[PDB]
Amino acid sequence: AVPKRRTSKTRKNKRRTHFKISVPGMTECPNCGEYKLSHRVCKNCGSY
Amino acid sequence: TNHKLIEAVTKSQLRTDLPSFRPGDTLRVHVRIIEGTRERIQVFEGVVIKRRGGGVSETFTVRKISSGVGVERTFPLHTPKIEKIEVKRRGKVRRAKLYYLRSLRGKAARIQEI
Amino acid sequence: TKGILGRKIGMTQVFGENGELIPVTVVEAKENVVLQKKTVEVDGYNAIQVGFEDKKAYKKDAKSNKYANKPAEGHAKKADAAPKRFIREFRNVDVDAYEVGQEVSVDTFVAGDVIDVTGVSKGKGFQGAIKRHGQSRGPMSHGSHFHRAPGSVGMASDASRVFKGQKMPGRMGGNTVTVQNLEVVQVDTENKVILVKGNVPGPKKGLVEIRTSIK
Amino acid sequence: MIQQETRLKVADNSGAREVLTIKVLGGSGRKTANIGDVIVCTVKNATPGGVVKKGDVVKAVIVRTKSGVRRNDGSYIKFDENACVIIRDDKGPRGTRIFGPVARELREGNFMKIVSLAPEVL
Amino acid sequence: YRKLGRTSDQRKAMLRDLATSLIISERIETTEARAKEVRSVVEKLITLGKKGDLASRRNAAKTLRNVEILNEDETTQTALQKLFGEIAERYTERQGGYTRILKQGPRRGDGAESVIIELV
RNA sequence: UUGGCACCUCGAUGUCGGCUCAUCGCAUCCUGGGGCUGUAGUCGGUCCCAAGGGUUGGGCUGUUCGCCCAUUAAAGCGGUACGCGAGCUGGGUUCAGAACGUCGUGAGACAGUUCGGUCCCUAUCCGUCGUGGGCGUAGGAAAUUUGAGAGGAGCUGUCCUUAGUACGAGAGGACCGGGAUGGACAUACCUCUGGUGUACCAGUUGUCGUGCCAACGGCAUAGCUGGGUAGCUAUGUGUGGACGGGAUAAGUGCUGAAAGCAUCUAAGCAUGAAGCCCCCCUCAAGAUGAGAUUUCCCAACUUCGGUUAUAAGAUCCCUCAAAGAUGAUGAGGUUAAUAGGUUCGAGGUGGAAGCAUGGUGACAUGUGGAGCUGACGAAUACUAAUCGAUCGAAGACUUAAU
Ligand SMILES: [Mg+2]
Repeated sequence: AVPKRRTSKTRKNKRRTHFKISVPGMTECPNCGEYKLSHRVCKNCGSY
Repeated sequence: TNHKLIEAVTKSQLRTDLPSFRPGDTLRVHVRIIEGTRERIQVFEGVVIKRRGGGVSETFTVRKISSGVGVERTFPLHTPKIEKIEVKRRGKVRRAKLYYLRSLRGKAARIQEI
Repeated sequence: TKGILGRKIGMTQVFGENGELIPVTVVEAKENVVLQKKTVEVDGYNAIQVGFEDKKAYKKDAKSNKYANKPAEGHAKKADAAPKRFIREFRNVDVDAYEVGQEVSVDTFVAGDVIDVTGVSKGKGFQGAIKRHGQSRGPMSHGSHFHRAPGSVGMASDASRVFKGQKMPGRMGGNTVTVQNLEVVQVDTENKVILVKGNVPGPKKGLVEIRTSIK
Repeated sequence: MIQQETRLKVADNSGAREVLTIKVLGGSGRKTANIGDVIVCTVKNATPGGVVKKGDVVKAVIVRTKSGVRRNDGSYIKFDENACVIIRDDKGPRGTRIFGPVARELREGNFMKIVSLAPEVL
Repeated sequence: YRKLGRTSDQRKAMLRDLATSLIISERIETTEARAKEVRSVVEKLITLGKKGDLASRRNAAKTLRNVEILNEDETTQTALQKLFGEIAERYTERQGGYTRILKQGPRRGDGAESVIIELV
């Protein structure tokens, strides 16, 4: 139950290929033109 | 209701010649026994213990004492094997299922009429 | 010989001629339409494709499988039919007794046939070795620490490996299963329902492929 | 559902007042039995006298159980106690009477002398 | 239904307390899961309020907490009285709804999708 | 197996039984086919072909083993570090305590007994069971697919009939085939029998609180107790291993010579098993050989495509569950029943509250199968799926026909 050997830099960088953050679901707000998250209330204006 | 197609396809199997009763009523159910080479009738007599979901799937249970040995028969309510059910006498209970009669014998299992 | 696409509605019971309780499943087969007639020289094997249910027609900006897409509208309009939801095909049938565009009706089945119902099982999700594989689990007392896990997965130095097919935890369900030698108790032509003795695979609101026993 | 190491009452005047079972005949690995099934058993309480005496090994038939039986029409017959009757290796009883009700399913198993010498067939 | 990562007694209590607070304030801020679960409770209480018969009053008293509101001009009345005198009239003609929900961005301390559940 | 050798391992290769899980050989325990017999058939014995499947539950010992009690068609023999402890136990054995018998003057000792005696580890790699993303399949897509292969099953009893027939002084007593039911085991499902059902109904104890009686809430394992819907389930319900082909094994032959006879063999040609292949269930074109069918999409700048953005199609995002660890799958996003609410109903519980009557009271009766009712069925846009964004073709050569 211990690592029998090192994980080389190649293996490391390989495993984390799919480890990333997604760009937010952002759309432009119709009253102010600033971006907002879709289905949420704009925090700059306060609309829909 | 239940699903409409379930209720439609099984409406013809429902019996209507049957009376209305409730748990606690003591009654006489008659049954076509096709034993031997004859369709005889055995008048089964008991106390209704419970009954379940509607449709062809309603089933009721009746309890009696044969030789000091409790016997209970569950019957589908709409079984065509029952000729008739007579509520021989009514019964004042306060449950919908009467499981608590499996531990009593004699006057302890008493029921008031109406 | 016969085949119909349907979906499972539930189970009930019917009483038989001699009083017997018959356990039954209600299946709803409606507007089954033939959409093609596969042929040996055109496709290499003779069979017919049946579409079941009814989707809505194409609309611009559809966001769900409720409405047909342009690709499917075309396939169904070549059989002058409405877009359908489930499409399967049958090989046991005689391709020449069917025409591209006919309705397959519940009455194809008479009372007392022998049919095979092929559906998909209900999903149980990720499960362990005792529910998924029927394994006896270990002692629950006498100082045991082996309650439900699977036992040895192999031997020792000989086969210093786990062999393929070792029955271990994972997803259960989502498998095509064919129950065989069921029969139909009644066919109702107005509500469009084929009643089949016994029970069939799948969740309620599923899909079953009834055809004639191959045995 | 009757399996080995299950104590049953005897419903007969064989001598045995109460017995327990060892096997359920009928198949390798057979584990349970219901009305109409034969079991090997050894009495544990005998009457003073009687033909069967305490500590004997005997064939016997189940006549009533608490689990009870489904009948082909969806009718179920259940009972308030397990019970059994000794047999003479010919589907015949060892005693001369038989106490208590009996289930109709014993008619099929050709335990007819058991069904004929019974207070109530059910 | 949902469990909200909490036991039964602690949830029963949280749901009824959150419903009471909503009734007091007419719009509150909380996480999606609990808004989605208080929606039904508050909607059903308002139904108990659209009848106003003593039976429904007594039965709605089960859920609401006992709180006092100081209205304008130092007028005081409790949550039951509000429900049955100021909210029954507002929704006498509407046959559902009674509430809306406006998703908001994630909070800072967690990634919880805060929302505002308001009486419509 | 008991050994012999001392070749790897003492900077550690946990050793015996049992549990869980098996897997493989066949010198086969049962089942299938046969030659036989000092085989009349049932009986048994012997040998051959056969490994597809199957090959119990207990009492006694730490025991393997063995004996015994009941069964079964049978209760097979072995390999796998005397399979398997980073899967489990720790009874035996092998630490320190103690004690008896024996040996020793003694400290102590005995593979002589006896009672007691800490089983650690968050899985990196290969392996294995599931489940995603990328890319390739000479355009981009939606659906239906053949099957190269691969996996799973594969067991068998009793009764009746033929038939009390053959065969039998008798006593006993089918072969075949043809019916009917089981055991075990695998699957699917909740209609029935039950189980559970911690946001359903009801009764009840102590105590605190909404001033107060009545009503109700908090806590006491959900305080307890009786029920119980959906879901999930077996012990419950169906289903399955049914036929039937093709090639064979031991074996049985036919015609037939070397060797004018013979003779199963050499030519050839027959028959013959739970065995082989197909047949039956499931997965399967990453089957880089990347397959097939139907449909959908089809322009216009180039200054020469190493080209935008768009089709057809999806996704982002959001309401969800017949699906689910997550992601996937599937039902839906206003041109909308996807979920919540509202209305009606199924099922469950069992006679709500307030009244009036009767009782000293504890209570009872009518209103009124009333009241309540989580997932279950239907209708209804009342509330939320409002707005928007992103990805995604323009189809290579060569040769032959056209
Ligand atoms: Mg080392």
